[PDB]
Amino acid sequence: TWQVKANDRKYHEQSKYANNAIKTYKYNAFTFIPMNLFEQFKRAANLYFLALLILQAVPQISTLAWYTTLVPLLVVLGVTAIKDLVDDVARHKMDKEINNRTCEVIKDGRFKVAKWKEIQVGDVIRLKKNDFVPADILLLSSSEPNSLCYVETAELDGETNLKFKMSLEITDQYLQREDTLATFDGFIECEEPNNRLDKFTGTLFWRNTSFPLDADKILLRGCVIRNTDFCHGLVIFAGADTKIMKNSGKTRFKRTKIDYLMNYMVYTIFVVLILLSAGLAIGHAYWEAQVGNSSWYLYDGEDDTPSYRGFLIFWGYIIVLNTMVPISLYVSVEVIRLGQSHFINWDLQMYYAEKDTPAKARTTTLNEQLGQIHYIFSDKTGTLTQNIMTFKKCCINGQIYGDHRDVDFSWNTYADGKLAFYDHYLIEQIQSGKEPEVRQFFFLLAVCHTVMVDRTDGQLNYQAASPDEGALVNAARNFGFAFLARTQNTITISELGTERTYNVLAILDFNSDRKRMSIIVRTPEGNIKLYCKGADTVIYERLHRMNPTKQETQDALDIFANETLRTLCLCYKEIEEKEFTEWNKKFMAASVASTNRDEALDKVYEEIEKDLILLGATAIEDKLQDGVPETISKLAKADIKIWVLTGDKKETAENIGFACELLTEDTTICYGEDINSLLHARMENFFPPGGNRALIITGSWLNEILLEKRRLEAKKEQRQKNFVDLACECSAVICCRVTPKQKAMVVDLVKRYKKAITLAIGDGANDVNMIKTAHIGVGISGQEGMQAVMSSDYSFAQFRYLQRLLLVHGRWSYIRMCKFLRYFFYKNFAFTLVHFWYSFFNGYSAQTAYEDWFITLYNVLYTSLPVLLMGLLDQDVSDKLSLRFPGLYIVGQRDLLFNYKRFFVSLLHGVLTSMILFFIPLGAYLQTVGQDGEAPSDYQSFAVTIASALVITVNFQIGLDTSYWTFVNAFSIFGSIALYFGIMFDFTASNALRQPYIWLTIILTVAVCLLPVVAIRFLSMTIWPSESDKIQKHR
Amino acid sequence: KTRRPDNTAFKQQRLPAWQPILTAGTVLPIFFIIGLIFIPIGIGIFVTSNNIREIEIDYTGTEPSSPCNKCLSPDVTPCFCTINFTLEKSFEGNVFMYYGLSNFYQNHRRYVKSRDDSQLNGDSSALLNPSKECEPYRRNEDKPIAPCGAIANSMFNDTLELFLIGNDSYPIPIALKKKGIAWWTDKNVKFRNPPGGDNLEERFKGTTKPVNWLKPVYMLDSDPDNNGFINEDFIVWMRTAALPTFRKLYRLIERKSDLHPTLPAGRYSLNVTYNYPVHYFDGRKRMILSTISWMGGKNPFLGIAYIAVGSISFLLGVVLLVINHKYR
Ligand SMILES: CCCCCCCC/C=C\CCCCCCCC(=O)O[C@H](COC(=O)CCCCCCCCCCCCCCC)COP(=O)([O-])O[C@@H]1[C@H](O)[C@H](O)[C@H](O)[C@H](O)[C@H]1O
Ligand SMILES: *[C@@H]1O[C@H](CO)[C@@H](O[C@@H]2O[C@H](CO)[C@@H](O[C@@H]3O[C@H](CO)[C@@H](O)[C@H](O)[C@@H]3O)[C@H](O)[C@H]2NC(C)=O)[C@H](O)[C@H]1NC(C)=O
Ligand SMILES: *[C@@H]1O[C@H](CO)[C@@H](O)[C@H](O)[C@H]1NC(C)=O
Ligand SMILES: *[C@@H]1O[C@H](CO)[C@@H](O)[C@H](O)[C@H]1NC(C)=O
Ligand SMILES: [Mg+2]
Repeated sequence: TWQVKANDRKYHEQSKYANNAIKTYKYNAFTFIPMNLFEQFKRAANLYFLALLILQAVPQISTLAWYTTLVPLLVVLGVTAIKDLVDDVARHKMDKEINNRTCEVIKDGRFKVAKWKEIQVGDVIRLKKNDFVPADILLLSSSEPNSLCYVETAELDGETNLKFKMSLEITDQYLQREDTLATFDGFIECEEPNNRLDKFTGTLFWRNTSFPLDADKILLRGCVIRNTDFCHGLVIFAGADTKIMKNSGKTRFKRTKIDYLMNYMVYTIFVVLILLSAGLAIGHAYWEAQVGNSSWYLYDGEDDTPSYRGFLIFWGYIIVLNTMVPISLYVSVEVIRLGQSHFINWDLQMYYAEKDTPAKARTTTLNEQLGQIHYIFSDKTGTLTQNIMTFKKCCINGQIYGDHRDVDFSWNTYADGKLAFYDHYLIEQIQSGKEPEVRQFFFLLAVCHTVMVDRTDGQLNYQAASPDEGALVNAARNFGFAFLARTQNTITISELGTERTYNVLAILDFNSDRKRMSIIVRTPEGNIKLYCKGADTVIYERLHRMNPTKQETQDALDIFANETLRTLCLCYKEIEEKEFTEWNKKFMAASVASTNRDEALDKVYEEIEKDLILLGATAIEDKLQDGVPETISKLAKADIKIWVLTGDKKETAENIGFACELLTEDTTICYGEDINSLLHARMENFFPPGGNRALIITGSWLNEILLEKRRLEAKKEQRQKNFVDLACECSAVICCRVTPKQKAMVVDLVKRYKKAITLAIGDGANDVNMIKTAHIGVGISGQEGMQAVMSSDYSFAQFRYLQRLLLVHGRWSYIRMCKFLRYFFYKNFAFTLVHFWYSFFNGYSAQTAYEDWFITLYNVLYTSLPVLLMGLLDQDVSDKLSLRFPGLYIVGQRDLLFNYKRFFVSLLHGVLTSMILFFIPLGAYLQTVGQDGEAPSDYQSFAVTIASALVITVNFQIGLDTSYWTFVNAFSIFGSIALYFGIMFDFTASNALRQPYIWLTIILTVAVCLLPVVAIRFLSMTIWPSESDKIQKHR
Repeated sequence: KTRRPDNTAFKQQRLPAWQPILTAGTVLPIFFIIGLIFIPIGIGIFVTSNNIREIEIDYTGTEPSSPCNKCLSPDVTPCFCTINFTLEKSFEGNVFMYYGLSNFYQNHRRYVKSRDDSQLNGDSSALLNPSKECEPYRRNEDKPIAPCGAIANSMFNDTLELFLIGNDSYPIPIALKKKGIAWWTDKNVKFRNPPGGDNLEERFKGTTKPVNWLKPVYMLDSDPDNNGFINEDFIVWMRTAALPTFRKLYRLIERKSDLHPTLPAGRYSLNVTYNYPVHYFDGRKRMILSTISWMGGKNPFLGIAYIAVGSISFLLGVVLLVINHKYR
């Protein structure tokens, strides 16, 4: 059990605790270089290229220069290492900034300035207004009555509203002064550190008495103090034991699914490479036994038994056949990846003009995985919405207002101007004052509330625990009914610039089950008004029979409901003098604890609010981001499932679900109570929710279902598996009241139990854990902290830019990568397997079929540019046609363009191209090509012709592969052949290429390699055209 | 974040381009014009190849009942053979004398690199310092081998003469030129004699001959322009072969001053000085006489190949045409 002793730095130093410094980075100045461990081992290609480098080092078994594989391996390893060094050094700056944050600490007898590192468990601290909470502390005292504190938990959840926090009653009256805090010696035996943010179990031992503790008295690290001059608390969890850091995940290394596919399909090439070399090695042992031992011209001294000669060339044939897995593939993918990323950076249709924030590709390695997304897990507030929540319409008295019929707001100086109200009749009616209901309506909004004033620098800012109330008070303020300030006994409100300080005699509290609030205020004349405001259903239960506007307001509410607006009913009363005096005595008798204080308070609360007079209703709009409902429909057409993971309330989350059209009237909403029975039923025995299509669950219910011995572990995987099956059989899933770790748990659950490619999008620190956990992580820009942005692979500002990232950039990056991989392997299996065929005609001696200079420059100068440009410019359809047809996204979702079948089909194509490129020239020189003093079918001519036919054939194949024939694409394909034939014509090889039989041999080889390929390409599309082909044809 | 991206075609992914679609109006023609070009070329090469007169004599004599088996085991080192052959059709124009070796892997890795091109280029430093490439034949006893390597060592050292057995039965000797049988670049660029001096004897001072060579490289030919590293026979040999079965140019029979055929039809005798042993590795020596053609040499593989590829291209177009029309 945890144990904290205040003002005792040596209590439990007798390891288990943690200092209040944070280590988010992953590397030091020394252990960074061992990053080679991660690079080398995870990608077996790097290990194979390492083996080749060693294998080419020893002169005993060597056929190619090792300088040519060290330089690219350094480039391959260097760039990836450089990328992770910039990523890690950035994490060093954020850790240093947080760790150097300032806080006041109880030194010996006084409060002194200190940094966030110096804080430790059992340390008493003092925090001021707008100061970050440096650790999970226990509130001891505050600058306002009852040791009250308001805190903004914007990193625990994405909400900017204030959270109420109270301290222990005993500590409130004693630890007010600095003197008593310094000598304070409180012992706490609380829970062990965990990731739970809503629950806290513990007790405070002090003054020979034990006081239980709750989460209301505990301020957590990721919070900010607001609306209180200062507060004091003792650190309980520090640094890494804090619930904010237990609600965080490791920065894992993210690599694409295609990256895993190349790994498994490069294993097979290794098997092929070893099997080929072993087979050729065996033949040499047999060949050297019969033909090589009796061949006097092959004598070279140093008698080696045929078995040893076979053993020796096995390593010669690994080196000869090394480009079965070429190092240029991974050098060029880094060029493709970097260029594809910069198109996201450069996009103007993902550039937010007014915030001047373009899209950013912070991770350049995952571009083609954007075309693979199966699921999207999105934050709600700031991601789907704007965090703007304004007053849109109102039904006051009977008539509905805010219909744009016929604002300056200069008639009242308090109007901040935020409100975008358009109707002018309301403003005319307010100034005219021809109807008391209008003045009474906006008065209620500016009095019946819990909002608090700032009055800092002469600005009348409002901070509220309920975003609904904050908007209503702002609306009333804009309409002249400015809530100036409030003390304990009286509330001050300005009416048309006239000061009017009223005295409040009671403030009915607001509860989730209560669904309403009221305030009883005595007017200066003496009249008592019970200004009540609450939910639509509860209010109508308490209506006087005289109310004639009941039906009309109900009709107005239906109009507002259809717009998915938030509505609240407004009411006053006219309680009498003696009646309140009798009740005021009764009300005080109910405030005492007595037995429970809940039944009595509810009883008196019920009787207060009977027979009320309706004023109508309000209409608050929780603004969505532009193009959000269009985005959700567009991505839904692409078969992408969008899940909303929010720290907000269920009611707010469900309201935005309908506003986003994620939920419609067709959907039936399943709740945690409904889910639990369905899951429980399956244990005692696809899910019926396959037809329900909606799922609204709370973070509290996630733990109940997730349940966070061997038989117990069996039920853990079973219950998690069933939930993922149910949640995946639903059109929309909204998880609410979830902590930052619970967000990543849901993303993880889909990853493990569905093997789906997941995207996580959000803003603020609440979403960093799931942005780090998903396959792709997007960070919405706008948070000054920039915590989701700096932990994300990509970061734009508007949610609607998800359309172009996935359907345009992600779709093309998948097409442009699979096209790149299939050709690049093709061009290198055709290249290198000519050596395999020549082994049957040179004693299996590992003699290369090309000149040494051709082998080095093949993937550098002759087949390099065309495939890189095709990997950076190839579009099957335009961007407009990409968004107009989201169904083209299913191409990558189903993994169609890169497979074992697609990969092996490029093995056969390379195998057959090498076969033709060697055996047509072989037949042409088995029959004595162009015999004369200038062409005796030498070896150089054999090498030059196959290389000449190889360069043309592969460079034509990329031309047939390219669909977006830009000029730079045309120049590269033709320039590669022109460059090749320009190098070997004085800027041996020239002699062969001046003779008709040599050129007619190349033409025959090139056609026999390409001309069949046109047949399958044309035959396949005609019989089985692709969706891109149909759009291209109909373009 | 930062300012607006600049509006350019490349960065905005809107570069002008063409979207070529493999339509039946584009692939079907190229599948038919190819078949209409490959057939006439296939016929043109095939007919020209079959219009080339050529005779190939296998004088290794491994199989008994041949008048050269005595030289398989030459108890006396100078061994000679006489093979009589008849040319039915008179050869016309220039006639080339090639010798052919079978199952002689001149492309072997241990054999191809066994040379010092720097020495063959005529480098004084490499003249007396053979490279490790020609390791087994760098030096004989104390001083280095001038043509070092398995290549120069195993040079073809047979001698071939042809006589016309006329009506009188008296063998008329036949002129055979040994110049101009190698690449121009090989004679003048790739191969050169060491610099300095006037006589080849002093230039190759302190350099042993190859062990298998009967005589040194000083006087490979009487003409100083054909002796040393620039010898035509030696140069032709060093130009290794791509495949085990190959033939190398030996002598040229230029056009006769008279209008009569260069090698008139009749009885011919091949007088060969059997020197090169090939029967250990089951290799076959041959002598080839062939006549020049305005399209190079003889190659029925290619001519037949275009007929097959050209015909298949024509047929593939028809098949593609039928598939298209059914799926139109
Ligand atoms: C006229 C038109 C055409 C002009 C054309 C102009 C020229 C082309 C210009 C640009 C296109 C990209 C060219 C680079 C292609 C990859 C190079 C490569 O892999 O070479 C490798 C070796 O060469 C090198 O050392 C170069 C490495 C550094 C490359 C720097 C990249 C810069 C990219 C700039 C892009 C700008 C792009 C800008 C775009 C706007 C090839 O190795 P391997 O696979 O053939 O064989 C390996 C290994 O290498 C050893 O050989 C060993 O034998 C081992 O066993 C074997 O497995
Ligand atoms: C033509 O070339 C052949 C090579 O195929 C020559 O045969 C080779 O001759 C050398 C020496 O003349 C032999 O080397 C050594 O000779 C000594 C005798 O001095 C012998 O006892 C050793 O055992 C060793 O072989 C070599 O073995 C031999 N090779 C073969 C395959 O016979 C031939 O001499 C050349 N003839 C002419 C006329 O140029
Ligand atoms: C070949 O010719 C020579 C002389 O010309 C002669 O001695 C020999 O008998 C002939 N052999 C055959 C088989 O004709
Ligand atoms: C063959 O050539 C040799 C060498 O010059 C010569 O001695 C002989 O007379 C020629 N004729 C034969 C062997 O019939
Ligand atoms: Mg948010």
